[PDB]
Amino acid sequence: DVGPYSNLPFKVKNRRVPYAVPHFLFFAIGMGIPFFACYVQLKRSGSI
Amino acid sequence: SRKLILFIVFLALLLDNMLLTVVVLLFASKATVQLITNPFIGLLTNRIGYPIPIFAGFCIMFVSTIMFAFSSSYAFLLIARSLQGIGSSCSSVAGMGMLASVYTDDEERGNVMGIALGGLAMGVLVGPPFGSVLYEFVGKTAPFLVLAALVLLDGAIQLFVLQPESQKGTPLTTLLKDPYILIAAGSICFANMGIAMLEPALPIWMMETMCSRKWQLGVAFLPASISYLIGTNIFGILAHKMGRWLCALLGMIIVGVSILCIPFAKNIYGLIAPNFGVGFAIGMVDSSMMPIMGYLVDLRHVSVYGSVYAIADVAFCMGYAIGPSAGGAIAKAIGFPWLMTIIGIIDILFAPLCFFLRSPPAK
Amino acid sequence: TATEKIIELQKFYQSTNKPIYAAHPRSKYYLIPYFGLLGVSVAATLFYTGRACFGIKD
Amino acid sequence: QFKTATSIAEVEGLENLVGPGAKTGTVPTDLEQATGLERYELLGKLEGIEVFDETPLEAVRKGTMKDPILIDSYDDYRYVGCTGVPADSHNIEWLKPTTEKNARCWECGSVYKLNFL
Amino acid sequence: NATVTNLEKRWEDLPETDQKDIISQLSERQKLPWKDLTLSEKKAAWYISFGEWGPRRPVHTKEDKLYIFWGTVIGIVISATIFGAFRYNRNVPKTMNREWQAASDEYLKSKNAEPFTGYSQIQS
Amino acid sequence: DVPTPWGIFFQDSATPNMEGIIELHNNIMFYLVLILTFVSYILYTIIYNYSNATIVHKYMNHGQLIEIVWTTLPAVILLIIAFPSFILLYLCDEVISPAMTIKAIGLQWYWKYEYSDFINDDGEIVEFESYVIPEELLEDGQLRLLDVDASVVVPVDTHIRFIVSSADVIHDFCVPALGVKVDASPGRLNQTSALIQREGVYYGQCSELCGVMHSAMPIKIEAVSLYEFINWLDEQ
Amino acid sequence: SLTRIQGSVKRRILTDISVGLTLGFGFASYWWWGVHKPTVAHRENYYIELAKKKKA
Amino acid sequence: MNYINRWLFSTNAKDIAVLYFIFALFCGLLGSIMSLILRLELSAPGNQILMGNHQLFNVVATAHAVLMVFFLVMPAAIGFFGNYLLPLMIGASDMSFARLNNISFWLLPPALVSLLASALIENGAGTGWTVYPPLAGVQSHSGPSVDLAIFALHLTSISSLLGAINFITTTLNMRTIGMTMSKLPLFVWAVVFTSILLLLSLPVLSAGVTLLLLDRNFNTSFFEPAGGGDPILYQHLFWFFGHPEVYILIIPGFGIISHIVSTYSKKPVFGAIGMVYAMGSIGFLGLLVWSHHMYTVGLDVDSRAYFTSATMVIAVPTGIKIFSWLATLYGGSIRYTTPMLYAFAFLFLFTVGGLSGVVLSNASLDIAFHDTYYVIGHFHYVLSLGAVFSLFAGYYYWSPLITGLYYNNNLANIQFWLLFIGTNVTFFPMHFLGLNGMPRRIPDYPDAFAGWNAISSFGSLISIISVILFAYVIYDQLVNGLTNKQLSTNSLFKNPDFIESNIIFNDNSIKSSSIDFLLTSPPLPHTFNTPAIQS
Amino acid sequence: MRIQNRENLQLFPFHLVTNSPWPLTTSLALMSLALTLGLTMHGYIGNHLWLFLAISLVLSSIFLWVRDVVIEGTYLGDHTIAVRKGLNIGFMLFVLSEILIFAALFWSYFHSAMGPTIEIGCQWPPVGITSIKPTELPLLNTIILLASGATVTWAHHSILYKDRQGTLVGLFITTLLIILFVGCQVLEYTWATFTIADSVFGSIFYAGTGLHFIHMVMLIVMLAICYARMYFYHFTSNHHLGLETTILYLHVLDIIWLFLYIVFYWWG
Amino acid sequence: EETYEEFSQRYEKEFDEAYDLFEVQRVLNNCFSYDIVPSPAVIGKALNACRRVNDYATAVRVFEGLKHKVETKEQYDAYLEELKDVREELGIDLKEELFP
Ligand code: HEA
Ligand SMILES: NCCc1c[nH]c2ccc(O)cc12
Ligand code: CUA
Ligand SMILES: [Cu+2]
Ligand SMILES: [Zn+2]
Repeated sequence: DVGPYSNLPFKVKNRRVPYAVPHFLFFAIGMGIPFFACYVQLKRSGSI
Repeated sequence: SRKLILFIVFLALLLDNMLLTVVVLLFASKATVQLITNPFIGLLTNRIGYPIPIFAGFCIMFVSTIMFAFSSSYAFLLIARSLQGIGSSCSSVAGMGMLASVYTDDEERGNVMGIALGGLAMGVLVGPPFGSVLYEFVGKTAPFLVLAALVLLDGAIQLFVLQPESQKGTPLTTLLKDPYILIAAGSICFANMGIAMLEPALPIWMMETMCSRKWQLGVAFLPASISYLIGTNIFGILAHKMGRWLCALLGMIIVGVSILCIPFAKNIYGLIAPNFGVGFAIGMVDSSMMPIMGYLVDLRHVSVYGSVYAIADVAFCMGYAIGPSAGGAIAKAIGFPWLMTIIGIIDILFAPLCFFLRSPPAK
Repeated sequence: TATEKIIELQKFYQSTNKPIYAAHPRSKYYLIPYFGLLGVSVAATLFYTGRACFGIKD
Repeated sequence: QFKTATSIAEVEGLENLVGPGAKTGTVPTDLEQATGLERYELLGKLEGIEVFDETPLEAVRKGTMKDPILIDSYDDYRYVGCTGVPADSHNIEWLKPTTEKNARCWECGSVYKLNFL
Repeated sequence: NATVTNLEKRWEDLPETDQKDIISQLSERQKLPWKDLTLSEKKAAWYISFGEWGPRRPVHTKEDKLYIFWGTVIGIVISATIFGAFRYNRNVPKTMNREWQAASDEYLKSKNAEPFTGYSQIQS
Repeated sequence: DVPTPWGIFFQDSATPNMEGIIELHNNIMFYLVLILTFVSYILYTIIYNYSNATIVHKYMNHGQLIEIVWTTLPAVILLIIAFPSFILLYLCDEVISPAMTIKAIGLQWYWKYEYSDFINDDGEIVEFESYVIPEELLEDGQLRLLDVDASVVVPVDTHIRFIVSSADVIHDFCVPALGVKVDASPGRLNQTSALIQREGVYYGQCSELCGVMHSAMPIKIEAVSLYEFINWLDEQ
Repeated sequence: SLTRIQGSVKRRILTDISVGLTLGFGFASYWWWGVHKPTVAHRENYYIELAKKKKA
Repeated sequence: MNYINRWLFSTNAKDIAVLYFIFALFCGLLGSIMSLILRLELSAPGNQILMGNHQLFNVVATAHAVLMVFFLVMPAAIGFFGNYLLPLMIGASDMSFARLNNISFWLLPPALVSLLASALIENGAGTGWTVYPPLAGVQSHSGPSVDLAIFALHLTSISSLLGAINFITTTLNMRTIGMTMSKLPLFVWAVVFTSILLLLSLPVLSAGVTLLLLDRNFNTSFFEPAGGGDPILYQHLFWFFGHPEVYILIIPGFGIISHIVSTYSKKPVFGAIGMVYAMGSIGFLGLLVWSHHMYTVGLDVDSRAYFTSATMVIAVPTGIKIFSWLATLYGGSIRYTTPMLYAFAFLFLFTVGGLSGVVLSNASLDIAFHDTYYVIGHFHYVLSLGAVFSLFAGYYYWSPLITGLYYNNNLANIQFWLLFIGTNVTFFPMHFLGLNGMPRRIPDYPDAFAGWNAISSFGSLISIISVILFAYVIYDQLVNGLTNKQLSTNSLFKNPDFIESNIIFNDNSIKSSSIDFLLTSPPLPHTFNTPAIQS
Repeated sequence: MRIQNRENLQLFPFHLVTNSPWPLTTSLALMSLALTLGLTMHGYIGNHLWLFLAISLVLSSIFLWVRDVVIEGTYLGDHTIAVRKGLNIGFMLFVLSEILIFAALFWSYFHSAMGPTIEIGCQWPPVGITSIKPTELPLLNTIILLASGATVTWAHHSILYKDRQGTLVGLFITTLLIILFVGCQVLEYTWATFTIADSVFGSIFYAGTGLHFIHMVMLIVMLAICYARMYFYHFTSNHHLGLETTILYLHVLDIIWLFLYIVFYWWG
Repeated sequence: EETYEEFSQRYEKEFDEAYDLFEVQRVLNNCFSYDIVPSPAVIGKALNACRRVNDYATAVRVFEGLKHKVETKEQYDAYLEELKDVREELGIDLKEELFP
């Protein structure tokens, strides 16, 4: 089944949920993790 | 200067093997001329002064190396080898003499001389050729030449621009009279002979049984090169504390043991370790015997130390002069393992002679 | 048979049609214990690295 | 798993490379225990045939369309590297001759053809 | 004449089976001695081989530099707006005032500071 | 001295060492600017002439003289630069007669100052501790995060030898105008020297990271005349 | 004649190396004679009034 | 079951590169956002976002350094571009040790959990990227946080060591029929040299860091001055690893650029053998100079001269390389595709970044520039503008050949200009701040340093918007990437020469000097069945 | 390449490994070990039975790797002249990496040896710290290690000349003569009067000596495996890559011990 | 290292043996890739080589390459005043006269 969509670990076409959702959640989680740590360590030392 | 003489001896040792290894009989001729010219330089050091023989060796190296590169004629190559030998003796003898001169204290001499004598391995590792056939080969030595000049700028600026009673004594016959003086020299010879006998012949045997290509032949000797520097640097310190005579005896012992262990190996992996042992033992003996000779001459003679180092240089260069080809000639009748066996047994038998230097005789 | 089953095993390990780490009838012993204990080890390090973020000690 | 081969003429696969067994009480040899692509090499090296060749491509003559350089391959294509007729003049160029076309080497002009085996 | 006249405006829209026909009709017509070829044939022979179609189009057209320029401007305006919004709502300490950065000047002038290029703490 | 709002260059110097540093920096920037202009001009030429060029020179690939020259020229540049650096390194130091000794211990988040001389028979060595004035307590016109309650005082035109050590962690004693930057290790004594040529106030800050209150441990030096020094010392 | 051209890239190489070095010295000899020396003169002249005032 | 046996229990060397890429994207996003968090607090004087907590500022700095030296550049430059491109270029089926490649990948996801958990279980690990002992002891940092950040530098070290062994062994005995070890392309030489540096430099870091761990939790007194120890020892044992690392990050970049400059300027590289010798010299001189990181600790006056002499000497090989790049670019034809723009930007930015190193190699001047944003401005030009640009160029160069899907030219150009502008506005004013005397690692500054710090918090918001646009560019590459090869002739690997007709060009389209661009659109899982031949 | 039916066998002499689950499992085991060890030393766990389980899982993973590495060479027969050379090169490159860690400890010893701090009296091994006499059990270990190094060469020459009883005896004697080294050096940690935390001498003496202990336990395990795999007829007279890999390791360990005896015991 | 009179012999003999269009374009591609402009004899052989293989665009693009290789305009006018018999005998028309 060699082809141009076959070497990637994820499915891109003929998919129930459109690919934009998995693509956006990846970057959202990646760019939102570092704010969670700051929130956690700010709420632990009294300051807001 | 102290730092200046350290740098000078380091570069003097470094350039010699750089010139030596590059290749486009001759070795024997150069070593023979080096043996012959040495006592004349030793005599010259007394009257002319130390810096002149050091300065001469540099121009001698330049003329010899130019002959090698620009000349393919046999006669010019022979002249280059002869001047290489003669000149080196100037550089080595004067460098060792003044290195002892500035470094007066007994303890510091060992560490300084170990740092200095580590330069021989650096020379062989740095360039198998130096200034070899293709232009990019002077695209490697160019960075290091700049560093050498730049450090010499430090030395010169310290001595010249800003802040950093000779005695006629010890005639050469008087030097030869001391048997104590002789002992170290003799050992020094033995070790040199051993590596030397090994150099031509070992590759030849490998060709016979190992079934190894030329790259294995070249790479066999790298562990010895690393071992020499490691052992010299460590035991230049350790010799004073543990007793210099004990270090000499032990090092001769490991020389013999490694020489016996070498033949039995039938694979390169067995070949690797004995080379390291040989390197450590030879570095041990060299670092042990070099400083001790000046101490001996100071205790039992006046402090004019030039010829003693001439005798030392004779001991080092006589082995490379004769013995490399002789070891191979002995082979093919004595065979591969018997030569190393006899060398190691000779080393073991000769080892107990180091005991006499343990307590310096009263004088 | 004799001490040389080296030849017989060879015909077994070729075309066994099952991965070479689970083809022998003894593979079970090595792996029913091992896989199971790794799960316990991995589930016992994630219960304490979340129980440490909340400040609960032992 | 089947009959054991005696030279590299009766080896039709991986089924003719098992061999007999050593006897109890002796260190076995390479000719009594060797199974896969190792015994194949061992059999090849005992009669003079090199199973795994290491001969770089021919660099004697150039190649035209009427008489091209023939390159053997068990596939429909093969990767070829060209450096010239005296063998180090042209810089390295890579070509893919196949069974429907010939490579031509934009610089020097040699033509390569694919021979199916 | 109609087939070859004005290939510069129609040629790229034709399929790949009507292209080989023109190439094959310009091959059995070029073998004849030249000067027997019409001008349109010469122009078409030049255009088919060395012309600004297919793999000789430019990397950038005249309408692409405008797109890139106005994209960069739009990407910079967003950053300017966000930094302004994060800039208005600041914690301004008591030292950042013009009436305070004048008294520091008197102190720094009583003890001569920066006799060379200059001293001044005023940035409002 | 004090930092200035839109700074671009060094602060005004008050020691010969800092003058030497400025001269050496301006001597190196010469050759660096020359090299940068060369490379930029070549890139401009390549963009201007050889953009979508019809002729490609695919046989100019070896060179033999130009490779000698881009290997030898940087070497001479390096040697020219290295000469003055070595002179400045070996020459400038406390060659003769240090005239005053100050021990500056760096505790966790404040400094402790001892004046090694000026000792009576009972051990009354003049000593004090320098803190940082918080923002809520600043007076009218005092600099924030740079003003200390007790300031080091020294005479002008006298060698000052600072001996630096530490008691908790690795600190750094720095005063940019005087050209002093030495470390404060937990188990060793370091030493630096300075000569001040004019009277004024000089501010500095710590360098090596030490924890929470790294951004507040300022250093402040005044250079008063000899008479004001005697008056100040006859009160402490 | 006019139909025999032999070497033209070498001359361009020489002219490009001979313009990128003059420009460099022009841009670096302005660093050391317009931005460095005047500062040194100004500093020295400031130090040679502060001793006259002390002398008085 | 086919899924697990092909993406979890993996043996193919080209299927670990894609996992490496997907991991590096995540670990770079984390680091860039941590940089944004730091750069918003240094915007105007006071305590703005992080309310008053000076811990949780050093934590962010340490995490930003660790996540983005050890988790982005190394995995992307050795994990993605090594494992995928070295076997194709030299002609090998796979790596010699496949299972070691699989473990070298899989040790990373465990190593990220340790670093993330070292920032949530207590006050954190605010020790700096360089963990000096007496601050990273038990008196200041008392918890399982420095300990867990030490364990993330052990697993990464194991992965790097195993990859280095695999590369050196695969390039020594696993080549094609007529490839001697002087016909190798430059990229393979770069990978080999960086692997040698990795072998000789990592054990020292392992020893130093484990000694620190033992001192913390077993009271062994290696670096405690009350039992006979010196903290300075740690510094030695760190920087022997410290300086080789900065070359391990840059040597893989250089080779990449060579390929680009040899493709879009249709000319072979000027003095390839000179290039290989120069990389050898740069690698070798990078082990003999480690103490220019510590001039203010109180070294001797004779060792300073050696370290100022031995640091300047590296200029000669790098200068040779820059000049050879200009020479190879000179006579040829230049076509401004998106890899070539990054190639041009690298040549100027790296030169500007490295010219500042010569000003810091001197011992006399380093009394004014140590622990200051001059050093930060120095190394971000050579790290952010030298290595990240190379990674972006390599992506834009080999992405079509791996995925088979093309990308939009205009959006890529927009991203390039945005990142250029942002990185130049963010890292240049640090030079002025450094010369005027602003120290490192401080959350709050005096009021003098306000103005420039308002300009440098403006470039971060341009660079991050460039990153978001890069995300969209990947999205539009994956979807509708098959129809994107006809928008611009950027898709062509090499345009037709002057006298080559288009008809002849279409039959013979690819002319290359390496195997990479002869392979199929996604290279086949088993790509070499019959061996390749050279002459 | 013109042998008759050549397409029925592979055209290149390299090993395409099958899919294996051991990398991921070893990664998980190390992850669990790291987290558990980082937590247990600061509270948060209490019980110590999780660390030991993690260590055991790591070791079991390595052993199950080696099972496949032996099956792929003695039963399937995928080890040609190329793959063997690659394995040897890799082992050398791993051994070099172990060697350059002892260099760090030696440099740590020489940095404190020359330049002792003011806090300790300026003297090596300081007052109140009695060193270990080098005319004692430290001298048995040198003799036993040299005898062991000499006894394994008789085992490699008894396989080349086709002797079975004559290779088992040598390997057994070598194992039983390295266990004696380990035992002597494990009854020497109980007859010393200076601990890890008494000075910098006692923190580095043990660091260098301690690493040697583990590297010798590895040798004991390897020699036992070599005996067990020879008793079951796995080794041919010209294809034996376990014996060479275990012989190159023993010699390096002996060379290292002769430096740990010259710099740690005599000098002081 | 080659002289002008060896270059202008090597490339004439090479143009006298091109047998397809690929070969004529190949030899023409690396003739205009040196530091020496081809002499009028070499271009004269090239035009005949194009006439045997039966291609017209190559014969017109040869004269367009000279406009870019030559440094100035007097040299370009000098070339066209010597290759005037060949153009009017074979039938080649310049690009400036076609306006394609
Ligand atoms: C990865 C990028 C990178 C690279 C490649 C290098 C390599 C070099 N680095 Fe390294 N460096 C870092 C990033 C990098 N560094 C980092 C991050 C640190 C530590 C920061 C920290 O600890 O906080 C560091 C450490 C560090 C320091 C310590 C500064 C301090 O005291 O804190 C210094 C200077 O002292 C320095 C300078 C150099 C130099 C001169 C090079 C040379 O390799 C560069 C040479 C380049 C040129 C010379 C270009 C030549 C161009 C030509 C046209 C030749 C012309 C010839 C001449 C100029 C004469 N680096
Ligand atoms: N005394 C020099 C012994 C020696 C040891 N290693 C060497 C290498 C090369 C050489 O020429 C000599 C040596
Ligand atoms: Cu505390 Cu700095
Ligand atoms: Cu550095
Ligand atoms: Zn060719």
